[PDB]
Amino acid sequence: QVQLQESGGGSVQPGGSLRLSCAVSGLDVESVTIGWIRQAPGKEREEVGCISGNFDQTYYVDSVKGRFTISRVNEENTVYLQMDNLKPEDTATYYCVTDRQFYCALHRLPVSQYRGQGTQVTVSS
Amino acid sequence: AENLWVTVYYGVPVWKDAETTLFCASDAKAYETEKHNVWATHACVPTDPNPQEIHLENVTEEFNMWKNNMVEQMHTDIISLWDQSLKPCVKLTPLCVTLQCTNVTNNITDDMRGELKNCSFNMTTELRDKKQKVYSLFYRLDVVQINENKEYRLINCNTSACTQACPKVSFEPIPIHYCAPAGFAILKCKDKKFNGTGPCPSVSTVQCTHGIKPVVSTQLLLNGSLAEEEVMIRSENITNNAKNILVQFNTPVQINCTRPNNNTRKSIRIGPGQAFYATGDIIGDIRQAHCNVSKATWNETLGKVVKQLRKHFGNNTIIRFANSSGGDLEVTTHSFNCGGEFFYCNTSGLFNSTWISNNDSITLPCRIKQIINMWQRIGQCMYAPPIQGVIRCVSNITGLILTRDGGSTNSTTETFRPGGGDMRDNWRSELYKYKVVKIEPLGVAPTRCKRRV
Amino acid sequence: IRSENITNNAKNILVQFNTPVQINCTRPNNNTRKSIRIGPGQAFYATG
Amino acid sequence: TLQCTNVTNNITDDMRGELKNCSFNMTTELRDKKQKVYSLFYRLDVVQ
Amino acid sequence: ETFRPGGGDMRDNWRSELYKYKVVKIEPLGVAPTRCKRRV
Amino acid sequence: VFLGFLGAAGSTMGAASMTLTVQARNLLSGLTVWGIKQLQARVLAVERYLRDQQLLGIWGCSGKLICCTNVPWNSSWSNRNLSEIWDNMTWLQWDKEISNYTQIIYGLLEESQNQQEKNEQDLLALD
Amino acid sequence: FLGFLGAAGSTMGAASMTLTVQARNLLSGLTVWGIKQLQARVLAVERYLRDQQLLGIWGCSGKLICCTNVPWNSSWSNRNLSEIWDNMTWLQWDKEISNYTQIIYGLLEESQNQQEKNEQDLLALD
Ligand SMILES: *[C@@H]1O[C@H](CO)[C@@H](O[C@@H]2O[C@H](CO)[C@@H](O[C@@H]3O[C@H](CO)[C@@H](O)[C@H](O)[C@@H]3O)[C@H](O)[C@H]2NC(C)=O)[C@H](O)[C@H]1NC(C)=O
Ligand SMILES: *[C@@H]1O[C@H](CO)[C@@H](O[C@@H]2O[C@H](CO)[C@@H](O)[C@H](O)[C@H]2NC(C)=O)[C@H](O)[C@H]1NC(C)=O
Ligand SMILES: *[C@@H]1O[C@H](CO)[C@@H](O[C@@H]2O[C@H](CO)[C@@H](O)[C@H](O)[C@H]2NC(C)=O)[C@H](O)[C@H]1NC(C)=O
Ligand SMILES: *[C@@H]1O[C@H](CO)[C@@H](O[C@@H]2O[C@H](CO)[C@@H](O)[C@H](O)[C@H]2NC(C)=O)[C@H](O)[C@H]1NC(C)=O
Ligand SMILES: *[C@@H]1O[C@H](CO)[C@@H](O[C@@H]2O[C@H](CO)[C@@H](O)[C@H](O)[C@H]2NC(C)=O)[C@H](O)[C@H]1NC(C)=O
Ligand SMILES: *[C@@H]1O[C@H](CO)[C@@H](O[C@@H]2O[C@H](CO)[C@@H](O)[C@H](O)[C@H]2NC(C)=O)[C@H](O)[C@H]1NC(C)=O
Ligand SMILES: *[C@@H]1O[C@H](CO)[C@@H](O[C@@H]2O[C@H](CO)[C@@H](O)[C@H](O)[C@H]2NC(C)=O)[C@H](O)[C@H]1NC(C)=O
Ligand SMILES: *[C@@H]1O[C@H](CO)[C@@H](O[C@@H]2O[C@H](CO)[C@@H](O)[C@H](O)[C@H]2NC(C)=O)[C@H](O)[C@H]1NC(C)=O
Ligand SMILES: *[C@@H]1O[C@H](CO)[C@@H](O[C@@H]2O[C@H](CO)[C@@H](O)[C@H](O)[C@H]2NC(C)=O)[C@H](O)[C@H]1NC(C)=O
Ligand SMILES: *[C@@H]1O[C@H](CO)[C@@H](O)[C@H](O)[C@H]1NC(C)=O
Ligand SMILES: *[C@@H]1O[C@H](CO)[C@@H](O)[C@H](O)[C@H]1NC(C)=O
Ligand SMILES: *[C@@H]1O[C@H](CO)[C@@H](O)[C@H](O)[C@H]1NC(C)=O
Ligand SMILES: *[C@@H]1O[C@H](CO)[C@@H](O)[C@H](O)[C@H]1NC(C)=O
Ligand SMILES: *[C@@H]1O[C@H](CO)[C@@H](O)[C@H](O)[C@H]1NC(C)=O
Ligand SMILES: *[C@@H]1O[C@H](CO)[C@@H](O)[C@H](O)[C@H]1NC(C)=O
Ligand SMILES: *[C@@H]1O[C@H](CO)[C@@H](O)[C@H](O)[C@H]1NC(C)=O
Ligand SMILES: *[C@@H]1O[C@H](CO)[C@@H](O)[C@H](O)[C@H]1NC(C)=O
Ligand SMILES: *[C@@H]1O[C@H](CO)[C@@H](O)[C@H](O)[C@H]1NC(C)=O
Ligand SMILES: *[C@@H]1O[C@H](CO)[C@@H](O)[C@H](O)[C@H]1NC(C)=O
Ligand SMILES: *[C@@H]1O[C@H](CO)[C@@H](O)[C@H](O)[C@H]1NC(C)=O
Ligand SMILES: *[C@@H]1O[C@H](CO)[C@@H](O)[C@H](O)[C@H]1NC(C)=O
Ligand SMILES: *[C@@H]1O[C@H](CO)[C@@H](O)[C@H](O)[C@H]1NC(C)=O
Ligand SMILES: *[C@@H]1O[C@H](CO)[C@@H](O)[C@H](O)[C@H]1NC(C)=O
Ligand SMILES: *[C@@H]1O[C@H](CO)[C@@H](O)[C@H](O)[C@H]1NC(C)=O
Repeated sequence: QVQLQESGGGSVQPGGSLRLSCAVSGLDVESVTIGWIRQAPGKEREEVGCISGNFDQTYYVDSVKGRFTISRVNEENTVYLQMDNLKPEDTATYYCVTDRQFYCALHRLPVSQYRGQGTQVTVSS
Repeated sequence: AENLWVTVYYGVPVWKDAETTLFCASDAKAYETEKHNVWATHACVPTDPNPQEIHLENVTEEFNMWKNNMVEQMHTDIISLWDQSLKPCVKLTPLCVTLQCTNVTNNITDDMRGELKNCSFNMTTELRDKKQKVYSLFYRLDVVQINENKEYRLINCNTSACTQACPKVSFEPIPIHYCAPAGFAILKCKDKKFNGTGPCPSVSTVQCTHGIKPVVSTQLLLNGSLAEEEVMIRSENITNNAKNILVQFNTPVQINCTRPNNNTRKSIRIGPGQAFYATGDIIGDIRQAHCNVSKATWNETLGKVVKQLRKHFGNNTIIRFANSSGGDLEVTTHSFNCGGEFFYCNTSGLFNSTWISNNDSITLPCRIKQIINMWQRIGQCMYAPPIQGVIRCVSNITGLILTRDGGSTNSTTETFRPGGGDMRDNWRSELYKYKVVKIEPLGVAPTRCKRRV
Repeated sequence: IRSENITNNAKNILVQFNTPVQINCTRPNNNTRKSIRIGPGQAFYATG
Repeated sequence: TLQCTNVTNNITDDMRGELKNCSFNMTTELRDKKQKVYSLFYRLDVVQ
Repeated sequence: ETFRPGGGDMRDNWRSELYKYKVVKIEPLGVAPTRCKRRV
Repeated sequence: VFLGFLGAAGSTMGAASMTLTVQARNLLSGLTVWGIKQLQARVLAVERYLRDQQLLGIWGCSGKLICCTNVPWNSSWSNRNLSEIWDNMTWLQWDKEISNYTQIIYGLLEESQNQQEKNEQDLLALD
Repeated sequence: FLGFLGAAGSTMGAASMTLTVQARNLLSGLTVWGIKQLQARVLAVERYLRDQQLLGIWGCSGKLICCTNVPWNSSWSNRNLSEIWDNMTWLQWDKEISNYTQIIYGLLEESQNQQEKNEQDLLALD
C-alpha cells in the first residue's frame, strides 16, 4: 500500500528558507509524478507544483516561480521541496500527493487518490 | 415416473467467465510491397476472408467494460510488437557531447522566433583515431542549457541513451484481428443503447473481432469507429471527479494537418556501419505547422454532445468547456503521429464555450518533437529521423476524453476540461463490446433410464 | 555423523548438531556512502 | 591506475593498513569532461 | 587422529538439507493370474 | 437446421440435447511475441480435454455422449418435476441452479461404478 | 480415507480396491521455469497417452479390471493362487515378474487380433 510521510515545516520569520521532505513507501519514485499542493485557511485546495517522470522535468504554478524548487532522490526514495524568500501569503498546510501516473498536469493535482497527512507552515510578523 | 436416475451428458452449451491469451490474425496482402511496418504482419497467421457470426437467441449476458481483461493483453501485445523493430538499428551512445548552438534567422517569421538552433559539435568517425566537426538544426524542445553561443546539451542523456528509429520502417497503423483459441468463445453485444456496463439482451458469438487500428493519440480519438443512433457517454462512475467521461461521436469531423517546411536530411557516420541522419538546411521561408478544422461542423457536434450530457447533471445547469493547463506537453495538447513526425497541437480554440439552458475554419498551431518516450517507460527513448518534403494528412475525429472539474459542492456551473494521460483508455473505446468465455461441456440431469446389467 | 566413505582422508565428515550454538557479531564502523555518476544513467555508490 | 595512500585518522593499532585513500579519474555523463573522485578501498580489493 | 575444518564446494551445503528425500516415478500397469475368461 | 457453434444456447433443455456433437467437435480444434505463451495455451487445452475425457471414462461412460448410470436421484438435490425441467428451461439456468450439489454426485457415480465392476468381475469367475 | 499410494504395503486383495485413487493423480496438473516446465508437461501427457493406447489395443478401456483370454503359462511363475493374493505385495510381485513382461504383451496383442478377426468373420457370415 502506497504511503507518504511528510517532515519539516513550522514557524519561520518573514524572509528566509525552509525545507520540507516527503518520503514514499510502497513505490519507487522514478516512474511516477510527485506533486506538492497547499491549502490555506478558508479557501479550497490550491496547488504549488509538481515533478514529473519524463526526463525529470519540473513545473510550477505562475504564483511561485524562482522561489520554490522541487528535487528528487531515488536511491533514498525522497522528494524535497526547498522554499526561499517566504512571504506572508505562504502560511498554509502542505501535502505531497501522487497518482501513479507517468505524466503531470497542473490542474488535476488536488484530486488525487493517495495523499499524506501534511505539515503546517506559518510566517508572521 | 416415481423414480428418477442420474444421467451424464457431454458436449452441453454452457459457459463461464474466464481469461486466456488470444492470438493475432491479419490480412495477408501477400506481404510483398510492405516496407517493414513496425506492426509487422509476418509474425502472426493470416485471417479467413469469410467470417462467421452466429446469432444467439433468448440469452441475456452481462457486460462490464471497465474490468475487461482484453485491454491489458492487447497493450502488452502492442508493446512487445513495437520493441522488436527497434532492436536492429543504431544506438546513439556517442551523441552526448556539449553542443554549441546559436539562433537561426534565415528569413524566419515572428511566430517561429527561436524554436530552431544551429548546433555544432564533435564526433568520432569510423576509425577511432580522428574527430570530425559537424552541425545540425535542433528543435528548441530537445536541448537544455548547461553551465548557467552558449553551451547546450541533449535533453535525454542525463538519464538514458536513445535508440534511433530505423529509417526504412513506417509507423502507419494497420488492422489487426484478435482471435480466441480452441475451447473458448468470443461474445459480442449487438445492441445500440448499450452504455458499457449491465445486461445485454441480444448477444452473438463471433469467430473473432474486426480490425482494430493501434493508433496512438491523446485528448481527441482519431480514425476510430463511430456509434450509431446518437452520441454515447460512457464512464466507470459518473459522479466522482476522478474518472474520465469518454465520449463517442456519431458523425466524424474532418481535420487536416500540415507541416510546410521543406526539410532536407543529411547522413553522418559515427562508427563501423552506424549512421546518424541529421537535419541540415531548410529551403525558403520558415513557417509553423498547423491543423485545420471546420467551424459549423464542430459547433454542431458540440451542441449534440451538450444535449446528450444533460441527462445526468440536471436540465438547468450551465455547461462550460475550458482548455487544459499546466505543463507536460504530452498530456496537455493533442499528440497525434501524422506521417512519421510527432506533432503537439494547441487545442484551445475548440474547448472555449458556455451553454445555457435557454466557410470559416478554426486553426490550431502545433510544435514538432524529435526525442520522445512512447509506451511510457523509464530508461528508454527514441530519436525520430527527419522526413524530407512537405507533410500533409487528413483524419477523422470520432471521439473525446473529457474530465469534470468539480469542487463547486453546491452550485450549477459544471465545467469540463479535456485530458488524455494513460493510453489504456484509447483501446477501451474499441473493445467495449466483447467478452471471452470458457466452455464447460459436462452436465448431469435426472431422467428415467437405468444401465441394464 | 555422516560421510560417504569414512575410511580415507579424501571425503567430508559432515556433522549435525543436537542443540544450536548462538553466535553474535557486529561491524562497529560508522560508514557513509556517496554516489557519483559515470555515464547516462549509471551510478557508482562508493564509500567515503 | 589508482593513486592510493594510507589512512591514519584515529586508527586502531590492530587495524593498521587495511584501508586505502585512493584517487583516480572518471568520465562524467558527457564524453568531453572528467572528474577527480576519491574513495576508500579495503586492502583486499587493490593490488600493486 | 587429527581433524581440521574445511569447506570449498557449496554442494555439500545443500546435501545437509535434502538428505531424507527421494523422487520416484509410478508405473500403473500390472499383470496377474486369476480364474476368469473374457466371454466370446 | 439450427447449426453453428453454441447455436442452441437459448433453446430449451429438451431440444438442446440433439446437437451435442458440435460443442464437442469444436473443443480440440488444434523470438518475437507468440513464443512460449502459445505453446502454454495449447498444452493447457490438451490437458483440460484429457482430464475431462478421463473423468468421463472412469464413471463407465466409455465412448461419449448420453450415458446412463444407477446413482439414485436424491429428491433433496432438486424438488422439481421432470415435465417442468425438460420442457421450459435452458441449460444455463439448470447449471446455475445445481452448482453446490455437484462434488457429491461425482463421488456417488465413481463408487457405484467401482462396485458394479467388482460385482461383474466376481460373477465372471463362476462361469 | 487412503490417499496417494496409501495401500502400497497392503496385500494384493486389499490393494486391488483403490485403483481409481492412483489413477486420478496420474494427470492432475525466459527465466527459470521457462521451457523446462513445458517439456515436463509434454512428457507427462505423452506417457499417459502411450499407456492408454497400449491398454486399449489388447481390448480394454473398461479400465481397472480387464480380463483376458490368454492362458497363464506355469513356467513364468507356478507357486499357488492363495500365496499370491493373500500374503504378497504388489512391489514384490513386480520385482519377481520383471523379465517376463515382454512376451505376455505380444500374446495379449495377438490374441486380441485373432478374436477381432473371428468376430468380424462371424458377423459377416450371418
Ligand atoms: C487515418 O486514416 C487516413 C487514411 O488512411 C490516414 O491518412 C493517410 O496517411 C498515409 C500516411 O501518412 C498516407 O499515405 C502516404 O501517401 C503519400 C502520398 O501518396 C505517400 O507519399 C506516402 O509514402 C504514404 O504512402 C495516405 O495518403 C493518407 N490518406 C489520405 C486519404 O490522404 C491518416 O493518417 C490516419 N490517421 C492517423 C492519425 O494516422
Ligand atoms: C461512485 O462515486 C460516488 C461519488 O460520490 C461514490 O459515493 C461516495 O463514496 C464514498 C466512499 O464510500 C463516500 O465517502 C462518499 O460520501 C460518497 N459520496 C456520495 C455523494 O455518495 C460511490 O461510492 C461510487 N460507487 C462505486 C461503486 O464506487
Ligand atoms: C548554421 O551553421 C553553419 C556552420 O556555421 C552555417 O554554414 C556556413 O554557411 C556559410 C554561408 O551560408 C558558409 O560561408 C560557411 O562555410 C558555412 N560553414 C560550414 C561549416 O559549412 C550555416 O549557414 C548556418 N545556418 C544554417 C541555416 O544552416
Ligand atoms: C481538409 O482537406 C480536404 C482535402 O483537401 C478538404 O476537402 C476538399 O476541400 C476543398 C475546399 O473547398 C473542396 O473544394 C474539395 O472538394 C474537398 N475535397 C473533396 C474530395 O470533397 C477539406 O475541405 C478540408 N477541411 C477543412 C476543414 O479545411
Ligand atoms: C487556456 O487559455 C488561456 C486564455 O484563453 C491561456 O492563458 C494565457 O496563457 C498565456 C501563456 O503565458 C499568457 O501569455 C496569456 O496572457 C494567458 N491569457 C490571459 C487572458 O491571461 C492558457 O495558456 C490556455 N491554456 C493552455 C494549456 O493552452
Ligand atoms: C495556446 O493557445 C492559446 C490560444 O490562442 C494561446 O493563448 C494566447 O497566446 C498568445 C501568444 O502568446 C497571446 O498573445 C494571447 O494573449 C493568448 N490568449 C488569447 C486569448 O489569445 C497560448 O499562448 C497557446 N500556447 C500555450 C502554451 O498555451
Ligand atoms: C571406502 O574406503 C576404503 C578406504 O580404505 C576403500 O578401500 C580401499 O580401496 C582402494 C581401491 O580399491 C584400495 O586400493 C585400498 O587398498 C582399499 N583400502 C583398504 C584398507 O582396503 C573402499 O574401496 C571404499 N569403498 C568404496 C565403495 O569406494
Ligand atoms: C564480544 O564479547 C566481548 C567481551 O565481553 C565484548 O567486549 C566488550 O564490549 C563492551 C561493550 O562496549 C566493552 O565495554 C568492553 O570493554 C569489551 N571488553 C573487552 C574489550 O575486553 C564485545 O563487545 C562483544 N561483541 C559483541 C557482543 O558483538
Ligand atoms: C582522503 O583524501 C581526500 C582527498 O585527498 C581528503 O580530503 C581532503 O581533506 C582535507 C582535510 O581533511 C581538505 O582540506 C581537502 O580539501 C580534502 N580534499 C578533497 C579533494 O576533498 C581526505 O581527508 C582523506 N582522508 C579521508 C579519511 O577521507
Ligand atoms: C537567441 O534565442 C534565444 C531564445 O532561446 C534568446 O534568448 C536570445 O536572446 C537569442 N539571441 C539573439 C542574439 O537573438
Ligand atoms: C571539436 O574538437 C576540437 C579539437 O580540440 C576542439 O578545438 C573544438 O572546440 C571541438 N568543437 C566543439 C567543442 O564544439
Ligand atoms: C544531470 O542531472 C543531475 C540531477 O540528478 C544534475 O545534478 C546534473 O548537473 C545534471 N547534469 C548536467 C546538467 O550536465
Ligand atoms: C449502463 O446501464 C446499466 C444497466 O441499465 C446501468 O446500471 C448503468 O448505470 C448505466 N451506465 C451509466 C448510466 O453510466
Ligand atoms: C522542396 O524542395 C525541393 C528541392 O529544392 C523541390 O523539388 C520541391 O518542389 C520543394 N517542395 C515544395 C513544396 O516547394
Ligand atoms: C487552413 O486554413 C487557413 C485559413 O483558411 C488556410 O490559409 C490554410 O491554407 C489552411 N491549411 C490547410 C492545411 O488546410
Ligand atoms: C454555434 O456556437 C454558438 C456558441 O459558440 C452557439 O450560440 C450557436 O447556437 C451555435 N450554432 C448553432 C447553429 O447551433
Ligand atoms: C473564448 O474566446 C474569446 C475570443 O477568442 C475570448 O475573448 C474568451 O475569453 C474565450 N473564453 C474564455 C472563457 O476565456
Ligand atoms: C472519414 O469519414 C468519412 C465519412 O464517414 C469516410 O468516408 C472516410 O473514409 C473516413 N476516413 C477514415 C476512416 O480514415
Ligand atoms: C553514526 O553516524 C550517524 C550519522 O553521522 C549518527 O547519527 C550516529 O549517531 C552514528 N552512530 C551510530 C551508532 O549510528
Ligand atoms: C602504508 O601502509 C602499508 C601497509 O602496511 C605499509 O607497508 C606502508 O609502509 C605504509 N606507508 C607509510 C608511508 O607508512
Ligand atoms: C585526471 O585528469 C587530469 C586532466 O587530464 C590530469 O591532469 C590528472 O593527472 C588526472 N589524474 C590522475 C592521472 O590521477
Ligand atoms: C426464444 O423466445 C421466443 C419468444 O417466446 C420463443 O418463441 C422461442 O421458442 C425461444 N427460443 C428460440 C430458440 O427461439
Ligand atoms: C449452494 O451452496 C452454497 C453453500 O454456501 C451457497 O452459498 C449457495 O448460495 C448455494 N447456491 C444456491 C443457488 O443456492
Ligand atoms: C503390516 O504388518 C502388520 C504386522 O504383521 C500386519 O498386521 C498388517 O496387516 C500389515 N499391513 C498393513 C497395511 O498394516
